[PDB]
Amino acid sequence: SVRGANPLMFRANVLHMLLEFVLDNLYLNRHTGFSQDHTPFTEGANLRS
Amino acid sequence: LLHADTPRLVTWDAGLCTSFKIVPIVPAQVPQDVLAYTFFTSSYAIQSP
Amino acid sequence: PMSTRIAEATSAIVSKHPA
Amino acid sequence: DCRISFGMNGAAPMIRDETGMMVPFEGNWIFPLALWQMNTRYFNQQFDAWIKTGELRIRIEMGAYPYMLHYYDPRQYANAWNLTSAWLEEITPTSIPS
Amino acid sequence: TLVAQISETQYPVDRYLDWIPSLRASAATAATFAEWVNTSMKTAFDLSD
Repeated sequence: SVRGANPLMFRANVLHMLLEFVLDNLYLNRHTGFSQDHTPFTEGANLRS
Repeated sequence: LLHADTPRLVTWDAGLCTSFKIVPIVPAQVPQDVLAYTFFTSSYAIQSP
Repeated sequence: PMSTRIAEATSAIVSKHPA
Repeated sequence: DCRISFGMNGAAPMIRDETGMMVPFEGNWIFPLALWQMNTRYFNQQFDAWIKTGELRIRIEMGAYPYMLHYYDPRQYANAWNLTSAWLEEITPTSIPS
Repeated sequence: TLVAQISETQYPVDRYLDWIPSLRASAATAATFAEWVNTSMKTAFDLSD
């Protein structure tokens, strides 16, 4: 069945999915500049672009 | 053994770090009789987070 | 450039007339 | 913050005081101008008829503003709503006109 | 003398006009304003270098 799955491998497949979810979050955030606000919604705030 | 493949350790993300998005499912009834459409911020094309 | 960054950060929040 | 609630079934619409109360569209008010600049389209669509006819007066605080002077013959009828509404429409979040 | 008026700077000269509204000037905004002061004085005193 395309719409079916065996309940006896739920734990194994869920924790393999957790492994891939960790391995796709292996990066470093990079500094990408800022710009001083000109509209008065947030006074003096520097927003990342 | 003589020369092995090097791994790619340093990888850089320039976007924003997240993993949980927010998705709408059913559209809100923006034309309705009991409340005029001038209440909603969708009528003025004010974008919302 | 800074002019496009400022113009983008202020063109994010606009609002138009209702129909 | 100033959040406008409409009044269902003939009740007057109300806007929230800084203290926490909610008042109808009457009396003397005090705004900062950044308040009006935040959502000017919604604010003037709620406030046009109340400024034009009702006994609503608004004091908008600037400090500084450039001005413009128009003259009228005092022996002839003259209404300033076209100019005042033109200013209140041409105001925008990034700038003000004269 | 001109940058100490619009920005937050320790340097005291009279803090003179304050009733006119302004904003907390960033390094980029102060750099723009200082460039305008620069090219204004160069244009006034007939300089090109």
